[PDB]
Amino acid sequence: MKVLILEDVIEHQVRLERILDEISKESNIPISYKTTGKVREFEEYIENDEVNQLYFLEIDIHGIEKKGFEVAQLIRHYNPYAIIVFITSRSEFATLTYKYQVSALDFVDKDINDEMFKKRIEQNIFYTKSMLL
Amino acid sequence: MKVLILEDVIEHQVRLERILDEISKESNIPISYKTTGKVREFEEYIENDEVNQLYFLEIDIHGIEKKGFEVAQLIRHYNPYAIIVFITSRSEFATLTYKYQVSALDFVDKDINDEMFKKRIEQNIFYTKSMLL
Repeated sequence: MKVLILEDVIEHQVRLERILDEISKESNIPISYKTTGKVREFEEYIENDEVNQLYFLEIDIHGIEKKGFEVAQLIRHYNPYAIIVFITSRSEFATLTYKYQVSALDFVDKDINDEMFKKRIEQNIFYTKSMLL
Repeated sequence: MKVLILEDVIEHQVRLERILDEISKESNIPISYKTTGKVREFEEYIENDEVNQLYFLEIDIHGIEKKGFEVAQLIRHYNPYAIIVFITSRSEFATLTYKYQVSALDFVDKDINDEMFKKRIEQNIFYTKSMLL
């Protein structure tokens, strides 16, 4: 399965990509991820290719909070079958996902511990595989 | 466009159904709907026909709260494409929807005035509209 990540902060990118690898070995699931903090580069991966199934978006991006929400709408448009998952530290945005009419599978707080963080990343990947028939 | 409503309180049934008629005449959209307050009766429609694109679910039902979530999971299972929006008076459940791995489009609070409540339902109607191309 292919995964796209919107993250402009490296340390969270590596925390996630590291975990995506662990699940790929433990659970034995072929996972290939792409991460960028460049909104334009990320969008090229949406419009120009409808192949990805899972998306990890950070909301607050380059001084523009809710930019992830906007980019999420773009995913839902160019790929209505896309599984959108939010990874952010702005916990107060949890109830704001519905306004942008995205249908997020999950909303993960970055602040939670690594064990449970890896757990909820696992759950979103498992959900993805099952939904891949 | 066919809409499935799950609501155990009669007053809220009419309130929603009025709006569905008003949206239907005002913005000129043919909308046909079925309503019930019984889970098994509601499953009949689901576990039978999935022409239903839109599902308006209450969550607190007959003393059993979080029941709407259970029905929604069934809806999500039988129909991945299914649009699921919650209409509950329980605000605290707005963040819980993710746990049940439903991809709820919206989460509508009942306690708001009828003016904006209609605007809320509109949004979900016009979304399903655009999704039906």
